[PDB]
Amino acid sequence: EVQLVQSGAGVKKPGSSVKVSCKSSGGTSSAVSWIRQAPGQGVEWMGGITSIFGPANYAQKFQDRLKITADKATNTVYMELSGLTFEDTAVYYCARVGDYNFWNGHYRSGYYFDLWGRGTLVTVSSVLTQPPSASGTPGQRVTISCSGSSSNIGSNTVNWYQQLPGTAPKLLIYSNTQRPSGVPDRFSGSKSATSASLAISGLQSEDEADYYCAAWDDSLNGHVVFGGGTKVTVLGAAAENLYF
Amino acid sequence: RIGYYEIDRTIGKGNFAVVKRATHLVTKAKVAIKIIDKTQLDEENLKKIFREVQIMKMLSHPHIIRLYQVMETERMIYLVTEYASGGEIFDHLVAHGRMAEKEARRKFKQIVTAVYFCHSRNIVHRDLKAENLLLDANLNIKIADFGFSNLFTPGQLLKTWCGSPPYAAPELFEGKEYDGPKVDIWSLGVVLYVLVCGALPFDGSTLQNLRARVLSGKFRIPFFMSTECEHLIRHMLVLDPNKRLSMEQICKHKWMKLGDADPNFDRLIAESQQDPLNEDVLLAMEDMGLDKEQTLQSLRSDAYDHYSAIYSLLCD
Ligand SMILES: COc1cc(-c2cnn3cc(C(C)(C)C#N)ccc23)cc(OC(F)F)c1C(=O)N[C@@H]1C[C@@H]1F
Repeated sequence: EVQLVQSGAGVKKPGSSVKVSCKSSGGTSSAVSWIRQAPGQGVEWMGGITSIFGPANYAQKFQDRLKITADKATNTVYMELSGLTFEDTAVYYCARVGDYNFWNGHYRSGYYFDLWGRGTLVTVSSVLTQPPSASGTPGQRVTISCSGSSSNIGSNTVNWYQQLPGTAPKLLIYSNTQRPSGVPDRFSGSKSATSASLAISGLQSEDEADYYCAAWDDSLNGHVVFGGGTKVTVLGAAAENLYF
Repeated sequence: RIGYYEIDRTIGKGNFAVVKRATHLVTKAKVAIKIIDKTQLDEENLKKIFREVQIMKMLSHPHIIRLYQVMETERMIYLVTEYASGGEIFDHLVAHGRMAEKEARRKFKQIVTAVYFCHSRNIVHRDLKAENLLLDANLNIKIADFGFSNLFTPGQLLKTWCGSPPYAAPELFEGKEYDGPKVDIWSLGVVLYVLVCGALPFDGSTLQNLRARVLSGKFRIPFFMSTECEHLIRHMLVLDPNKRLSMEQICKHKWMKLGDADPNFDRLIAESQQDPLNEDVLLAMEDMGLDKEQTLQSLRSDAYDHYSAIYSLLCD
């Protein structure tokens, strides 16, 4: 129904700047953030609208080279990254913050990404601790840990994302334990003091994907932090052998 | 719709007011109308509206929103002011991002010109924010919303804890008695920062987080910002109000004197350190049926009535 349509892929020479668009094509005011993912790497928050107070909020790493703008008239959000280096080759996604309609200055947002764009591959040519991998046999339960600090998990809700190959991450768990529509009761979340956990009960082959935990970090002017990503691997079923 | 005005699109919202766009039916001029329902107002808030009206009557400046007419019914109070058809600084930053120091310098000069003028007439704004710095058709600043403004005596301590949280000085969060102009100078530092950065120096998820940031006094200074600009901001955003730059020191800062020589800025700041009747307009008003001596009495008595508004609007 509502979808985020991004601009096409591109090649930039080092030193130049790139402008990526993200147009909302559905039943419309939003809080779009920009997240990038380098080839074979984890997801990283660059900036976007995160408070009722300012026009935009940028991650420290990107403050100097990122410009985030919006055209309210056409429902289009832009991102401009300047002084490109070979390290800026990545897929850039725009994502909408779910609880934007609830923002009051007193309401603390969960910063969960409701809708994601399909991604834009830009190529340059001339904090949260998660285990790198998890595994289990079908039918079994696999648990992914996610430890952090008191500034992020200790003070905010944790959200989990599932990323299938060649697709944008998808919201799996929001506000610590909640599941969006479509997510089965097999997936469950939990949070205690500075750590969060995701349990995948009754493991299926279809669950083989990368899993990311995320939470709002109150350090500096605030920013969303992500885990490194856990590559869950589903092994062969126990019924494949009389011994197993 | 309302007296001699044709009301339409809502262009603003306050705690107890709704600013709608309107057209003068006799002059065809485009105006803004602040609409306030007196039924939902306590006697402390009713006094703050009447204070705002009196403060606006004292401020006639090219970079301040001009009050044209004040209408009051048994349950309503309307403030008809000039309309800024260009937008506002907050929307401009959302649409185009940070301003170049050259573009930022021009708008900042216009803001300090209007804030200096206020301090000359012994008035402090106490609510300077990006969303309250409008832009006319030529993209020139017009400061709006004097609801939290107050009269001050140079050397007095004020006791009203108000302001936009991201622009509010630390003393306001701490509930300390403060010097008026020193509180506006802190807001100006945040305004200058957000103009050249397209983001706030102190920000957070909630008001509690924002407060902790403002009281720390620490803020990141981006790579693209000049050494001259960094010096000015670092000397305005000072936790001790006594160690902050004065309005005169801001106007004579090295970053301010940068670029081309601006004698028009010097003429406006010199005017703050200190007119006739348009006979053609008076003749046109006499043709509409409006009395010549009654128009003059309304003008000299600061009535801000039907005769004042028609004269002021016709002089454009
Ligand atoms: C910024 O606060 C005001 C702005 C304006 C105003 C003038 N031109 N204009 C243009 C636009 C655009 C074109 C950007 C749009 N849309 C927006 C606002 C205005 C008028 C105002 O009051 C006037 F009616 F007395 C106020 C005001 O004091 N508001 C206080 C909060 C309580 F309501």
